[PDB]
Amino acid sequence: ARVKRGVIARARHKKILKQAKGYYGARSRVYRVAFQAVIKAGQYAYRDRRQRKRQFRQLWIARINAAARQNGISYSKFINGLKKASVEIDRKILADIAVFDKVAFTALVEKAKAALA
Amino acid sequence: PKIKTVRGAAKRFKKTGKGGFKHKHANLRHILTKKATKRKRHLRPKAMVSKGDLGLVIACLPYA
Amino acid sequence: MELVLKDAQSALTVSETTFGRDFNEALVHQVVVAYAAGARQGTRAQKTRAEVTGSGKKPWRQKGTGRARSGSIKSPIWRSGGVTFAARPQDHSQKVNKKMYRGALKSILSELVRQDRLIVVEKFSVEAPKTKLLAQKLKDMALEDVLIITGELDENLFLAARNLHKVDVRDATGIDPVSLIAFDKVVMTADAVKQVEEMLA
Amino acid sequence: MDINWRHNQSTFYHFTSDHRISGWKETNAMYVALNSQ
Amino acid sequence: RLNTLSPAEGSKKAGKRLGRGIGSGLGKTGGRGHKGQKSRSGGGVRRGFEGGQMPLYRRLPKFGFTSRKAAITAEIRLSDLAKVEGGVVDLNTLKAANIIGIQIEFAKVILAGEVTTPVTVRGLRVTKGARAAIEAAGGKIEE
RNA sequence: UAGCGGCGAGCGAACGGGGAGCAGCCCAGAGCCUGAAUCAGUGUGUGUGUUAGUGGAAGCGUCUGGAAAGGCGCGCGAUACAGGGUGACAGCCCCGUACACAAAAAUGCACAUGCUGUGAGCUCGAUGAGUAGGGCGGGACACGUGGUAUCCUGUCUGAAUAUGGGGGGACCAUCCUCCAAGGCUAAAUACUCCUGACUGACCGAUAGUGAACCAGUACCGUGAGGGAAAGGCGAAAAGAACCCCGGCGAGGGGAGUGAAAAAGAACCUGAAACCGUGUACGUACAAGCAGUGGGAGCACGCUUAGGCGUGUGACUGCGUACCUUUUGUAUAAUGGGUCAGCGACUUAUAUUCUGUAGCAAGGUUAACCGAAUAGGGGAGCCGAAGGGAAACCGAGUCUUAACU
Repeated sequence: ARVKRGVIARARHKKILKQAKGYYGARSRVYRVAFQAVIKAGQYAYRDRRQRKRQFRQLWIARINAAARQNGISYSKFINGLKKASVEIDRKILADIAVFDKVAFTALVEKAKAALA
Repeated sequence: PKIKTVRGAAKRFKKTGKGGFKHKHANLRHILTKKATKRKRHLRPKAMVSKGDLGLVIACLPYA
Repeated sequence: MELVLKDAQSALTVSETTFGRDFNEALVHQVVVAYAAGARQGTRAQKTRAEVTGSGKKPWRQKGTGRARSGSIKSPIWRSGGVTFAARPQDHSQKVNKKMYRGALKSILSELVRQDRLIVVEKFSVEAPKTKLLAQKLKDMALEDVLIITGELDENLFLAARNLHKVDVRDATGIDPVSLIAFDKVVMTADAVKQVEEMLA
Repeated sequence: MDINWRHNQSTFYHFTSDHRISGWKETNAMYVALNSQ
Repeated sequence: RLNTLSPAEGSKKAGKRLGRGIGSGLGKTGGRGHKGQKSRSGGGVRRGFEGGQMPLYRRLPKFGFTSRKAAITAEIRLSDLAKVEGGVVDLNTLKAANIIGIQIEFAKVILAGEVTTPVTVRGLRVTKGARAAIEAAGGKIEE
């Protein structure tokens, strides 16, 4: 029972090359380079599902720090204030209020300064 | 083929009742007047092949 | 145990050890796989590197060409080169122990009785050696795919079943596991039942 | 053409010449080796 | 039902296929480690080879000899001799019962379990315990 | 296994048992007696086989379709439903198959028979000499000179000859067995250049022969020798009349055939690398494994605006390929120009362990016979008993004068 291996090899190669559309040059044409490109894209994608949590958090902290200094207190003192005021709003939402609702953020700063004093 | 016995091992080990192998002790062929009689008396009975070496012996003696 | 005859409406007294035991599916599977393996004429050969029609001249010098080093034009890596582990004609027979063969037949006969795939007639013979007569006879008994097994091999029945595809006539001596399992219904003559019990003890 | 190309790739497969790389290519490898000693 | 028969559970184990991929577990080196004499095709040392140290079967002395006569002695239990068809036991009558072998010249009737019928043993050596066991269950031993 | 063995690596019997097959004879030598069985060579007759052959069952309607053997409906053959072809898949269209027959002639085999040659059978006698054996050297015996029997002989020698001689594993004696120094002999057995039939959990064009094709060719080499690549239009050539561009071209565009000519001979399918044309987006102040996480804008589709999907991707965080070998590689260490095809833990036989199945103090047969994967075949192997170097003893045994 000789098994020719044309049809299944074609299917594997094609699977990998479909996962590499949009890559520059051989990275999207040649199998032997698109295999490495697809794997290295896999490793980066893993690594960056962790980094997007780190990057979004540092973005939010920069926006709360900006808006809170606009209301006359730093980020450090603001988070200490709200923790002592026993407010448990996470900082995705504090960043989002700090962009969209300036008056609510002003009131949060008043709770923070009220408890912090 | 059929497995050939390592033939000079069959002359030196002999199988026992629970699968172990007995052998004659070394050191009792010549130079003998220098040895104590306590050595020589303790080298006369036959002895079991130790745990380390049964692998080798079973490999050399596949029909015994 | 008793087997109800189809036509005479009697009951044939059989052994419970032969026609009434359990189905040992593992045992039957071993005897079936072994029977089918015994049928393989294992005739084939590819050519190793030694048997390929070439020369043992080394195709280029060992060092200095920038080619990879090669030594024979009959290497298995080379096109036209000789199979690495080329096959030889081989025997595919398995030993089936005699008590495992008989055990397997006892299991399959017990399941042909238990699944109502076993029909016991008193006599089953055809008038003339015509396939038309056996076709009409099997049509009257509501049987299309059938293994007729008779204790004395009739000549006319054998010639009448030789063209019918689904139908096979055996003597009680030469039954095999794969036909008792293969055919939908097995129709044994009562004499064949007695001979089967003599074979399978 | 294909036959002449297979034979004319087969030209320096069994060579001997040591000062020429691969039988034919001129070099200075005699002086390179000799100076390395 | 030939497409419903199926083997036992545990009977057909897979079979190691070496050299296929990373997931399989045995790819690249097939389970034979890095370089060396043992990772080489044909590679391996011979039996009873300890590097060059003098092997165990060759640093120990040899003893004994083979008898020539122990190959024609036999050893009959008491579980048999109810198998001899006769109630009389000689070397033939045992050979005829496929119980010693044709080349056998000497036989002995070791106590190894449960004689019942009265047996007349003729021309065979009998051990002490089995003399008592043959004579206790009826029996007769002449020589 | 016993043994042989730098007692290493390894080599490795016989006796005895079971089967296949079975067959005995002649000369060394005279008389009686003849053609007496015996084969060999030939003629003839019979039987059978080979080399050409002959007959050989049984179907139509309708739907899809280029075409029907296909679907649906209703029939018939079968000692014939092995197979191949026919415009798709046919038991009934064709060739065949089962079955039943056929040879003017030449032949193979087997009986019968004619002739020739050959010799039966009886009594008595003989019963293989430079030979057996020996010394020296070497070889074959499983046996390597060893305590080495036995066989063969290059060299030197050398008997007895049935009141005799050979062997029985140094050797002697006793006992048993056999008759060398002359020869013939079927079957079981081994093999396939070559022919026929059939079969394949063999290959299907980089495979299978090196060779599916005018292949041991082209080609290479002084020579011996080495040694390729290369299959497939269509059901049928109906293989493109004629017209136009063009050099009375090449190539093309129509026309026509065709079910289909991106089925047009550079011909089934028609992948990938590689090269183009067209469209959307980005890209000419921006540094690096070229992605990834975020992400504006733009273009197409939507969408009861639901704010989505696809393509692109400014800008921005992070980010030095894969393999291999290594203490450690972005490494400026190895390998790879890319694609496509092939390319590496197999097979056989023994032995051990695990799983599983059968039977169980028993399990199982091998060769072979074979109604032949059945059933016979238990020769044998393994186990139920060990100890001891061995005799021997035996649930004990060995050690030892004997064992707390």
